[PDB]
Amino acid sequence: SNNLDSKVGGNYNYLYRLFRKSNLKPFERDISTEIYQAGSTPCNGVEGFNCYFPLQSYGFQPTNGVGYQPYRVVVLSFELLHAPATVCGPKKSTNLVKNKCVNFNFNGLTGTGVLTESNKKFLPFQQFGRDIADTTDAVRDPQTL
Amino acid sequence: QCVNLTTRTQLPPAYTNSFTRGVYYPDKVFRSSVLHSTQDLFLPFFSNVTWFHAIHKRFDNPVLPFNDGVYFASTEKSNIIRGWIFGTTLDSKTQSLLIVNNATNVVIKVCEFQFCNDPFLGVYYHKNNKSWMESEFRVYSSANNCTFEYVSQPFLMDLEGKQGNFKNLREFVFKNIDGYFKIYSKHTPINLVRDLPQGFSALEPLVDLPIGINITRFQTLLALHRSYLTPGDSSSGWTAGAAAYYVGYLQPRTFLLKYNENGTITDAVDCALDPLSETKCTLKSFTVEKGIYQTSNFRVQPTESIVRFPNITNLCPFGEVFNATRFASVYAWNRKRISNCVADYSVLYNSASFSTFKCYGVSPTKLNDLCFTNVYADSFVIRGDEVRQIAPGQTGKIADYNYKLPDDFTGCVIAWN
Amino acid sequence: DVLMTQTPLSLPVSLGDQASISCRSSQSIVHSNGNTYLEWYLQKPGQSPKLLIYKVSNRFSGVPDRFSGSGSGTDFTLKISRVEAEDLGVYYCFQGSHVPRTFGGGTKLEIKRADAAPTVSIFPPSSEQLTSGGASVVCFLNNFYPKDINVKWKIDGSERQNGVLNSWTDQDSKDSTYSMSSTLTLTKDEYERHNSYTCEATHKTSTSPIVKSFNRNEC
Amino acid sequence: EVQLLQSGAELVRPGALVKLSCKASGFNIKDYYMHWVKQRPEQGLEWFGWIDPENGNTIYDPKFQGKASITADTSSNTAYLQLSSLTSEDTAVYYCAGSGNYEDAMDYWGQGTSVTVSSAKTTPPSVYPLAPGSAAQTNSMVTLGCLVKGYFPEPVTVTWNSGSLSSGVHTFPAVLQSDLYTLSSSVTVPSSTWPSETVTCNVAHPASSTKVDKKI
Ligand SMILES: *[C@@H]1O[C@H](CO)[C@@H](O)[C@H](O)[C@H]1NC(C)=O
Repeated sequence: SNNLDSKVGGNYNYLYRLFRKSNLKPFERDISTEIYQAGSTPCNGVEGFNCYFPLQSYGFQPTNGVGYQPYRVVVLSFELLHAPATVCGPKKSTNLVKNKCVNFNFNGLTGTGVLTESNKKFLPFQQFGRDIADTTDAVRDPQTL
Repeated sequence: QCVNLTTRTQLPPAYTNSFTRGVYYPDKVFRSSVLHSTQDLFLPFFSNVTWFHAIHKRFDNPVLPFNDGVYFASTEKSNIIRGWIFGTTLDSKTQSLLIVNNATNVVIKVCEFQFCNDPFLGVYYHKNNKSWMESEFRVYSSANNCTFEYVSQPFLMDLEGKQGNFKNLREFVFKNIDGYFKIYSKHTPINLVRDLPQGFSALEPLVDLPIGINITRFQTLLALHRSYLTPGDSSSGWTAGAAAYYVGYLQPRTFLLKYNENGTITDAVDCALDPLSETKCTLKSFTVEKGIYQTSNFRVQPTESIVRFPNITNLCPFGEVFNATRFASVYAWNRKRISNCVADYSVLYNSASFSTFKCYGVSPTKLNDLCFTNVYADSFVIRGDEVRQIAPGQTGKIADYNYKLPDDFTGCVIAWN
Repeated sequence: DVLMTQTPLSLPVSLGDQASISCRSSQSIVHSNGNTYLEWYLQKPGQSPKLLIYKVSNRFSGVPDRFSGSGSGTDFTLKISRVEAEDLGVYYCFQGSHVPRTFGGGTKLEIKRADAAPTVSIFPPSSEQLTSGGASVVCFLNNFYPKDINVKWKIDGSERQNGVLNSWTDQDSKDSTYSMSSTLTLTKDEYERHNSYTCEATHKTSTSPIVKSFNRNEC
Repeated sequence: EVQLLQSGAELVRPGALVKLSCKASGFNIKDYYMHWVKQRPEQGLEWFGWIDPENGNTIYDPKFQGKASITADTSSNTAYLQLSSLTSEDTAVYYCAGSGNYEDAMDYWGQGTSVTVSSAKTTPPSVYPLAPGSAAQTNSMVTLGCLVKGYFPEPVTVTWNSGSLSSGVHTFPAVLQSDLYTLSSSVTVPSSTWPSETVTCNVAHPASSTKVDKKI
């Protein structure tokens, strides 16, 4: 994104945490501005010797090299079959078939088995059912429950 | 808003025992005719839960720590319980989750709410059509920066007073996982005189709330009564009906969920409660036969961590280096090899005896816990205006012509007056 | 939305007599606890309405003890033990509680006195008004009781209802009488096109209305 | 002593808006409800709505629903009323009340405010003397009159001899007709006063600052 993010000698809108009092936890966003204390002398919430301001600015410039130019980063995190399907890829769905052995892809769950009307009563919120083995037992049709 | 109740009186946090409450479906997966073992945030059985009640001279709207999760249970006749307030500060300083049932529908919102001394909802002047619909909104004064909003199906709420025993039982579970909130609900009729009924219950999901806000405390909302006949000062002279609610705490415990033919849970076992429960958990069965079984292994945890490193004596003379009688010129900077000794950096970095100190690539604190391969010290004297030239990727009379630091320089720079 | 009707529109009462004002409501305002929701307001001349009774059974603080209400259901009545001269005004009924509040039609009060006939005086428009292009035939009716009174304009024997305005005074503080004047708006051409103008005062005390007339050429 | 103060009167054109203030004295605005009222000569009183400064919820008469919004200022201890899309029908006198203790047992009213919605512009009054008509009409006592017409807005005060003569003096309230006000006055004096002695009527129009003196 060097053509967009880089502005003259720097861009203050992008900042990073240089210092922290301990190791970060995954998916933890810390916006605290507390001054990092490197030494035994209390920082008193101001900069000084062994006292540095964790928040810092990048050195983005249009003339920076490949390693120093800004690269916009996007990370995708998701949970699979851990909850009702709120999203799905652009894959066309077909009609349902019963009393036949078919390869089924329901709500992202792929497998082979025979589909038949179930005598078991699931709760309204429950979607996926499991057998004693914990394998796939039954599932709700996402379109027509 | 901030007007305190006239008859409110503080009471000590009395505790009561819960038989098997705290059981809920960990997820939406279905299982039947099986005994499943799962570990999640649960309220231990036979635990202690706060004993609170609402009357005309003790009104209970305390603040309790949310921690990683809590459990709710209350016996009601007119359903005095109105809702709850969730947040780290319950003020505009941050975002707060609120659930309010204002006689039409359940409303869930995430905004920056203004804190109130005694937030609640009530109704006034019913007369000849029972109504009992939300009249005043004291929950918060204003809201801003809203990131979430949810609405449930419209319904009519019956707040009319009733005599006899408590005919209603409402239980809810509040928990936090990686910022994703899960809410569970359950409702049954009961015939109770005091405390809680003896039985078993299973709570079910009500809504999904992927919000992601830190919550460390919460409040319980209550519904008061008003009339044309005996009103009071705004809003200190208002009174509420008779109701009792209890609050628990959730802990990461493992339960054995016994599923019936229809998938409903009819029994639960808390391993930590009873050695019989531990036997069941080890056997993964709800029945224990007469005999002697091995459940787990007991161990004695360490009292504290003790570190006894060898003597760090025989240090090289860094103090002599920094206090040497003479230094080499900037162009004639000396390159001295330091090895076959120990370095005590605590006295150097943390003594605050030097005007300026900075490190490149590694923080000074981390360097104290690292073992290096080769260490070099370059001593030189330069003018004040030239001190700024001592850094990676610098130029000038000193950086370029006398002493240049590589862009990958992982060392530190020390200077003083 | 609730509707109220009040009767009578007005009633006379001497100093020391009893006054009765009743109100009706389209819906029941009583509830399970057995008490009533209503307020009584009185608007004196040149003054805003003021509360008299609340709940129909309790007198408002600072109100004279003579004011008290009673009733049940949707039919109530206001009782005034001994009416004084300060009671002049319009009585109103009010429904409170939590519902779109509704007002009454109003009930005026007055002090009875010996009947007196009006004094009819008619004046022609001024010369300056005619110079300005306008004209107004003014008729004065004063010192009459009861307030019920009417005036009919006749131009050369022909009645004219357009351009007629009437204003009734508040009850006098000394003779307790009422005064009224009738103004007939006419343009310069209309005024100068006719000569005979008449103002007849219709009052209950006299079967024959009191009539005063003048001629334009004589003024 | 609790008392409510409002502005004396306002004049606005159709389609515009008028803002009214009802000040609170002797009581805290926060803890007491608030009310508004409309008075017309023909329809008597007409209700507007109620507002709780602590809560801010408002209910309006189905007649005026969506036509007005009610607000209050806690710091200033003053209640505010706003009307939009005004028309001729909105001409009336408005009153404000509150101080309920969350109860009906106590309420108070201010002197009220008169609001006129018309496109006309202030016009000074035209005062003319009213002399006796034809000499055929005679009586032991003589009557005189003073004519005021083509004036607005109200109030306009008419008296005799600068108020020094209170005998037989009758003041007639003004009447609204075609966006115009008209009032008249009359004085009865014996035959030994007029025309032997001068009789004068004084008319004052504070809005236009008009003072006229006409001898009969
Ligand atoms: C209840 O809360 C909702 C939340 O948006 C609000 O819109 C509504 O007016 C409140 N009252 C009723 C009776 O629904």
